[PDB]
Amino acid sequence: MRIVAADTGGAVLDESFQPVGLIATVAVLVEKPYKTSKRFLVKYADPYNYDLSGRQAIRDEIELAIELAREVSPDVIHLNSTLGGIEVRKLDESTIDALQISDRGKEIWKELSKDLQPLAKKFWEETGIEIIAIGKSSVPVRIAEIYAGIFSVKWALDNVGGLLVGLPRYMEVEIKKDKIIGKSLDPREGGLYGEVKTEVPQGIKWELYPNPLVRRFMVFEITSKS
Amino acid sequence: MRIVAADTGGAVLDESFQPVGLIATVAVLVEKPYKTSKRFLVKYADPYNYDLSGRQAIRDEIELAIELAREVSPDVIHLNSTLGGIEVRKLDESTIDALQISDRGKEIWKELSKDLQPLAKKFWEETGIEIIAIGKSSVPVRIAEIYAGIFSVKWALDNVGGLLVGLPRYMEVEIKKDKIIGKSLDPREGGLYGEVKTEVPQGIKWELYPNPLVRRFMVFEITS
Amino acid sequence: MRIVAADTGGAVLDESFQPVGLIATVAVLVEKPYKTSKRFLVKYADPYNYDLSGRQAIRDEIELAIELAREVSPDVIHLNSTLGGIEVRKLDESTIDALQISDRGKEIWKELSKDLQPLAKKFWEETGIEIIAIGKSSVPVRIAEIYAGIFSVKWALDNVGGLLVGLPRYMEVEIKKDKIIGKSLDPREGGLYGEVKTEVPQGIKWELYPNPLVRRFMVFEITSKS
DNA sequence: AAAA
DNA sequence: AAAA
DNA sequence: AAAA
Repeated sequence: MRIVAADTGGAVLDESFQPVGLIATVAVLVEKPYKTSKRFLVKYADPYNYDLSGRQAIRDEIELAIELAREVSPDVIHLNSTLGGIEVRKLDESTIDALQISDRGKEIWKELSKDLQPLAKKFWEETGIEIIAIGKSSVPVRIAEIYAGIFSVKWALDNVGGLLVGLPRYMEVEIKKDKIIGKSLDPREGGLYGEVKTEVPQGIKWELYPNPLVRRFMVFEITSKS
Repeated sequence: MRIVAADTGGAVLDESFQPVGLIATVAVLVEKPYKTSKRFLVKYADPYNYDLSGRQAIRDEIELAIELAREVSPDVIHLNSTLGGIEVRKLDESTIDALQISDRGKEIWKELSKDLQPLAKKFWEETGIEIIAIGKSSVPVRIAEIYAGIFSVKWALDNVGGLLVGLPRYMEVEIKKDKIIGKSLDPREGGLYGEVKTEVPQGIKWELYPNPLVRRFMVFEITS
Repeated sequence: MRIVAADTGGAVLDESFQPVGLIATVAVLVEKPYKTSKRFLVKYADPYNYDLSGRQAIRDEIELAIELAREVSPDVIHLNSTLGGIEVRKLDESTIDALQISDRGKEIWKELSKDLQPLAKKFWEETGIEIIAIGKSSVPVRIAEIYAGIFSVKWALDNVGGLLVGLPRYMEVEIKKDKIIGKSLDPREGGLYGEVKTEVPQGIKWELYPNPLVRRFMVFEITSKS
């Protein structure tokens, strides 16, 4: 099967490792063997003017996903929200309460459905393609998340005297002359990876290391040789 | 310590990666250093006539484990159900209510005890060996699960014009000229593996890749 | 950031892999890149006269961390307890009930607070350093745990006709000629490790293998050649 | 629910 | 809450 | 509870 998925991830961190704002929203097309993506879109946010409790991320995710989906016509869209695979077009207050989720999760999504449910309904009317909230269960979602990490590092390289990027969960990045590679650190996932072309700037040093306050998350730090 | 454990696993999947039915029930003997098994039994189900919500799996498991136990006389039997290590022979509705599990889990075992508890009682009487529901905690149970995976692939090799097999959680298989090797993909488990001798047919291609719908589960695909 | 963390870990096991008692309490200093510690303290317990239930451990940990902290003046102390990051000086009957932890945990810490809360208060008054119950989230706590493992093996080597050591969760140890190395087995953690100097006695053999009754925990076993 |  |  |  052919799947379009999206995720928002990558954060600017302050010096005590507290998130300031998110960076990259990515939509990816994933096909067999479901390890990477060769066709994807990115939209950068402004992390210094970001509402971390604003939940603009998922609105960005579905729009980018639909934009990619219109170009490549997948079998399904995977949205990063763990609701058990329920179709977003079937999302009303009735079906939300029946979900096996937290009370906070139910109230976040009753408010979100007001824009997203009509969006998904119209896209389905147009194409027959469902938008499903599968979240943690989805491999395409994890691949989008890996790419959000890569594009965040690409963003950091392009916008740096010092920057701390908090990567999405247990992934690493590698810097090469003409590209950035991102890989899951979890071998249980079966070797998920991504790769993006970019020019790596001069006069900067970088390091990748564990976030001391959030175990299994890495930090990518850029410093100027100044 | 010498342990017999059992598990059912491996599923035939349709073209949209949905499970059709389970394949292999395996009982293993596990001994020090507790990384693999050299002595085991397999039972094949019919995945095309299987009730996934039917729980013949756990019934198959205890029977097979008992069959193996009678032959190799272990210290204990491990059953793949996470109930905190309570003896199956001591499982009645009284002790079931006290178990710290979901009510769905409670209603499942109220039904199961009716058959299994007398069996465990009878088996304990004969041998002194306990049958304990330990599940996720047991390394022998995970080694059986890995073997279930290997045997599912063997099943795939024996019945292939094209098949998709969903393996148990995060394990890989490698096919060599005369055998199938299965390994946990989780280095935290400390290097669990299994190996089965089988004849590999000619004229086939196979591939192993992530189930796109079930993260950390792999798919084994084989074509003629 | 500079962090002091502490943990109690390592157990003597009987022949059927049941824990008899714990071995090592360690405080560690962790600095960038937050993968290991080069400065640490250990206190060994008597595993054969130990009350597993319990809580002499946390008392030892906070004492040991304060002792290390006085020497190295960290930014914060992490105690191995997952309470959401609440300062131990702020632990009273009111705030303990507000914690999203089990009813068992709440009644336990109302008892612990009577000794620990004044201790953290006095230390904060003196230095401005908070002692926080962060637990599972802290990389420094995980590094302390690894060191607890290493020191537990050192203890076994120094006190061994046969010993079984149950290590902390998913870590391995390597014996070298003049030292013991400990490593996390989880690559998602980003390569956490430790190293402790010791003399390896003669006339003994060792093996590392899975604890069959506790999945993802390893056993370090020592046997005499006599 | 999501984020580091 | 912690421990193997 | 188990299965992918």
